[PDB]
Amino acid sequence: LKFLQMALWSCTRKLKAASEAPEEEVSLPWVHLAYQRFRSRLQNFSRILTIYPQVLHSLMCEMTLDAFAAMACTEMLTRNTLKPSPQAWLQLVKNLSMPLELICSDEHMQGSGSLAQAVIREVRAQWSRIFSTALFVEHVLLGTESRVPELQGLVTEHVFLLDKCLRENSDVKTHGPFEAVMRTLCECKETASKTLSRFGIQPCSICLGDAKDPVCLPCDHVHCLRCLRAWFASEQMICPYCLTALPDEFSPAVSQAHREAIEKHARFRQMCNSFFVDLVSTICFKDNAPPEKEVIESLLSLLFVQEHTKSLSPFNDVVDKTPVIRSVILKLLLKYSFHDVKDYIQEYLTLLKKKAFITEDKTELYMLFINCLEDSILEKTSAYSRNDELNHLEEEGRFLKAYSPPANEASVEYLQEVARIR
Amino acid sequence: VISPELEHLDKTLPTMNNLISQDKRISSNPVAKIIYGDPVTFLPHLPRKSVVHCSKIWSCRKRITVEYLQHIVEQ
Amino acid sequence: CNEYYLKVWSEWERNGTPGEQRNIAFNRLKICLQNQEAELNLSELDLKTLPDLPPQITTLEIRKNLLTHLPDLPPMLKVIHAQFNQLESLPALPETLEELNAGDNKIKELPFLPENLTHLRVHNNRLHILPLLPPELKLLVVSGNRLDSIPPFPDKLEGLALANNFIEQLPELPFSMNRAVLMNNNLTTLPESVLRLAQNAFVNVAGNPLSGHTMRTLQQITTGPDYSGPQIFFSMG
Ligand SMILES: [Zn+2]
Ligand SMILES: [Zn+2]
Repeated sequence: LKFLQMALWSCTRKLKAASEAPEEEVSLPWVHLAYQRFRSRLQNFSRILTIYPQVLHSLMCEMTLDAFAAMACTEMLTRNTLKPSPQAWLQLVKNLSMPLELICSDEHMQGSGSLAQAVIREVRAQWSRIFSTALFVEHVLLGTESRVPELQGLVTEHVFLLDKCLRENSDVKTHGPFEAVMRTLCECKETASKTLSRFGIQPCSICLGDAKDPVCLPCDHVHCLRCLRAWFASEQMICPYCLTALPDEFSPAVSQAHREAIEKHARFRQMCNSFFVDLVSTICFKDNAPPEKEVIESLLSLLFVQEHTKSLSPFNDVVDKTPVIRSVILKLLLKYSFHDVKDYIQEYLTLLKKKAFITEDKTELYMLFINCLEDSILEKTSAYSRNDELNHLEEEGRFLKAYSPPANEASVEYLQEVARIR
Repeated sequence: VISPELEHLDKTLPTMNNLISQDKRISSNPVAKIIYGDPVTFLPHLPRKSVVHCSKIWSCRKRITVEYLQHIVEQ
Repeated sequence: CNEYYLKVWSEWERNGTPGEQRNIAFNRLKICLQNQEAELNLSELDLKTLPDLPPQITTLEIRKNLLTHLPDLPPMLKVIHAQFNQLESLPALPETLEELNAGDNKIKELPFLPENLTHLRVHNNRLHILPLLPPELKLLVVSGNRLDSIPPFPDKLEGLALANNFIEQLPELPFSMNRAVLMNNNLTTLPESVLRLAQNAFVNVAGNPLSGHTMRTLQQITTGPDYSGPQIFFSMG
């Protein structure tokens, strides 16, 4: 109640300071005006104190208690990382996300002073770090507990490594932090592979994927049953990878150990991919501004191996046999204004369309882009009000009036026009 | 009894549409040719140069709603 | 000098970290001293680095350890099986080395090799640069590395394997070659000498982005069984 008094008192003082007149006297009406003007901020501060009452102990003409409460929470979450228990910590982070994300938005805190702005800048870097570590925890750690409990220690260590690498500059929309996260996740997957088997995990030299139907040999390198049958036809007794003379009487079979190990490594890869995808979607592609050129270029590079296509993942260990095309990165880029993303999307199209992944009769490929562009517009329009809808319909009318029309191909501007017309 | 049938709509409907469109009562109608067939065959004014001037890029599409999500989730 | 050997083996024993069964190494190494053994073993001891090795042995097993770099070497260390260590690169190699296996390591490049090194295996390494090969290299194995390059093949390369690298172009296989494996490389084409070989050599070239018309070229050639060249395969399910 003391803190709420201080907050509403500062709001009243500020509002009266802007009264077009001095603060000769501060009457009761101004208090109601303050509540009306700062209702949401005060409710949010109350929500924060309710969720994590401990913040009060840390707290011991401008409204700033909310920003300092947020800073205290980010401190009393970076310090208590994974404590008391991973689930409680993750759940607290989740509960606080909504109020902390509100405080970190320019809309909620319009016009606050410079101390509040600097505090919010730090609270933003802190929240980015906390949220990234929390997503790593939720996807890799919790899953690892149930599926592959043997790795929980390594995942726990890498959590603090991630927190340590993101600390100084946590703007994952820039290049350095993005590469640092990708590098850390790659080291973690590599170490897990070395751990789950002292000879590691390698794909079969025939299929170069995971050794489905795993078959080991006196050389300890792994292959597949079906590939070994196809290889053993005749005159082909020796392994391909090492040229070892197999005993004439040899007969292959499956080792349960390796199939379990492979399944564990696949579950781990799946969790790490989910973490990367969530970090890109939520943290990287968040602002009202696209990430920098280097991040987008790296992401577009990750889709393809040196061509073959794969799902969005920093690991060059899974590949789609046929060149599949998917819409994720396109939807993410289209979250922003087309004017900014045109060159990225046209580079993506020219890259796919470079006989790397498609051959001819591309009418289906263009439809993919058009559909996403259509979705993008619909996504934006659903935010509009009734008068915004009328002004939109008039603008679109004068656009249809202004529209006027190379061959043998299409560009993202032509496809965006086709979508808008549709 | 009903549920077995709905599973096969994606095929059964194009079949019915074909049988209907090719019926004499329809197969000579231009609106039907536009809806079910490719109009380029019978409209010479239609361009045929740019990939954008195909038939499918200018075809309808499913509007996404909450009901359609509900149905997909249940399936 | 035996006392200095005893000192260095017991002191490197003093480096006993977790998992490193260097005590067992001490029984074996002292035994090697006592017999002046021709054969010695240190494999599977999870070791990470080694002290000076006995000089009079002609064989040394160090496989499945965690070694990353090696100490002084015998004069007559003919046969090393160093499969699956963490080696990055190896010291000066001995003269009479007639077989060496360094597969599953992390090596990037090796030095000069003997005249009679009839067998070499570095599968699953990270090699990037290959020096010249001997006249009697009955076997060359480089798969698992990151090579799109290869020096010419020696006169005596009977067995060859090259798969899982990035090879785009291959020198010619001599008449002595009898079993070539070139799977999932980045080869552009397989040259004509590969046909002139005997009618019994297996050549797998599947997984490569080979020239489709070059494929059809081999198609016309293979539909003519009148030639007694080897059997060439380009893909299997
Ligand atoms: Zn296979
Ligand atoms: Zn083998």
